Amino acid sequence: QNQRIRIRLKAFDHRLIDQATAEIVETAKRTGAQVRGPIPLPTRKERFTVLISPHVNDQYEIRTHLRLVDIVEPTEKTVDALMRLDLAAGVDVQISLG
Amino acid sequence: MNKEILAVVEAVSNEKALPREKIFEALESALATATKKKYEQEIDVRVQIDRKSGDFDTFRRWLVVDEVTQPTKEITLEAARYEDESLNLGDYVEDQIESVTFDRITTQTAKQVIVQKVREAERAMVVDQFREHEGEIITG
Amino acid sequence: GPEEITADIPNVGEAALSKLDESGIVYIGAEVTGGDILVGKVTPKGETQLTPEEKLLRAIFGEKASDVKDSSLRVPNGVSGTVIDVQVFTRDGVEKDKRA
Amino acid sequence: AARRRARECAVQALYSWQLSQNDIADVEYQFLAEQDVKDVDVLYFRELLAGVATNTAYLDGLMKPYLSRLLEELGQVEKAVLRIALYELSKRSDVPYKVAINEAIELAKSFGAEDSHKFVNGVLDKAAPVIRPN
Repeated sequence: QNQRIRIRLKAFDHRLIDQATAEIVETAKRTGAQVRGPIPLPTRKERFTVLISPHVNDQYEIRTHLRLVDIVEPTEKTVDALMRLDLAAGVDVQISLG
Repeated sequence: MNKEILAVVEAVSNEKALPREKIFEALESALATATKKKYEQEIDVRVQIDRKSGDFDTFRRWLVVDEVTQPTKEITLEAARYEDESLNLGDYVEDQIESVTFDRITTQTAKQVIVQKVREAERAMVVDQFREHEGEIITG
Repeated sequence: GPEEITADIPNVGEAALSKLDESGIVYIGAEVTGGDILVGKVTPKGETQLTPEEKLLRAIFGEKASDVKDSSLRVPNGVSGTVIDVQVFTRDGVEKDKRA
Repeated sequence: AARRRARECAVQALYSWQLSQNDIADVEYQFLAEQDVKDVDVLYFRELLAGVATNTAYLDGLMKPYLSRLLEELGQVEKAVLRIALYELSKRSDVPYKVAINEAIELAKSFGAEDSHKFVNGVLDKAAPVIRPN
C-alpha cells in the first residue's frame, strides 16, 4: 500500500531507545517491510526547569536523543505486531503518513 | 453436492481451523439437521458424503436401546440378524438414500452451521494463541 | 436484492407448496380456499452483515439462500373458489419463467 | 565544512545498516536519495562507506580489551562513532592524530549519551599503537 510511515522519537533515555529502535526494525523485518534507516539525528539540547517549590534566594538541562525510523512497506504484520507490542513511556512517538 | 462442499473448503479461509475432513463432518451434521426438517421423523442421518471421492449417500442411525419410540432409530441390544449386521450397539442402517443437499433450507442450515462452527473454532484457536503469553503485559 | 417467484418457500410445509407447479404457481383448477398460497414469491429479507468472508460463501454456496422471506401472495381470508386463469406480465430483460 | 561535515552524515548510514543488516549500497542509496545531504562530499561518502571493509571489524578486535565499557553492551551509535574514530587512520590518515581525533569527538559530539565522547577518547589510548602518524 502507501509508503511513508515515518516515526519520530523524542527521548531522554539511552538504552531503552536502542532497545526500542532495535525491536522496531525487528518487527519490520518480521513483516518484510523495507525498513529505512533509523538515522540518529544530532542530539538536541533542552534547558529544562523545576516548576515545583524552588530553592531559596535541578532538572535544568537535558539532552534529547532523537530517532527517525521509517516503514515504507506496511503490510498486515507491520501494523499488527506494532499495535500489539507496546513501547515503554518516556519516549515520544509522533508518527506521520504523508 | 460433494463438489460444492469441496469448493467451500477451498473458499474457506480458515482451512487450518477446518480442512476438508472436519468440514465434511460438520456438513454431515448439517445434513442430518436438515433431514430433521425434511421428515417429521426425528432421525439421526449420518451421510458420509465421501469427502473427496464422490457425492453423498444418506444413512439412518438406530440409536441402540430397548425402546421403539421414533422407530427410525430404535434397535434392541441384540437385533442384528438380517443384513448380517452382527453388531449390538453401533449397528446403523442406510435405508433411505439421496436426500436433498441443494434446496433453500438445506443451504440455509448449511450457512448457519458453517458460521457457527467457524466462529467457535476461531475462538478456540485465539484462546490458546493468547494463553501462550500468560504472564505478559497485554493491551486491551 | 431482486424479487424472485421461486417454487420453494423457506418455512411452510408440504401442503402449502402442493398446489403450485414446478415454477411456483398454482395449476389451473386447484380449488383453493382462504389462506392458501397462489404464489410463490420470496424476498431479500436481511441486510447489514458486511462480512465478505461469508458473502463469498453465500455468493456461490448460498447464492440464493441468504435473506429469504415469504412475502408470498396468499388468497385473502374468506374468499374461496376455483382458479381459472393466470396471466403473467414479464418485464423485458427479465429473462422468462416456465409458465410464461 | 564539505569534507569535515562528511563523516557526521555517513555515521548515519553506518548505524542504519548496523540496525538493518542490509547491504551498504542499499543504505547509501536510501540515505542519499532520502535527504539531499551536501555537508558530505560524494567521494568522501564513498570513502566512508568503503569504511565498512573487514579491517573495520579488525579495529574492533584490537581495542577490545582496554574498553572502559564492554563490547556486547555498547550503544550502536557508540559502535559507529568508535569504528570511525579508529578508522580515521587505519588506512586513510587524511589528517594527523590530533586532527582526526578532534574530528571524531566533535563532529559526533551531538550523538552520544552526554558523556560517551569522554570514554571513547579515553579508549583512544589503546588507539595509539595503531595510529602511528602522531
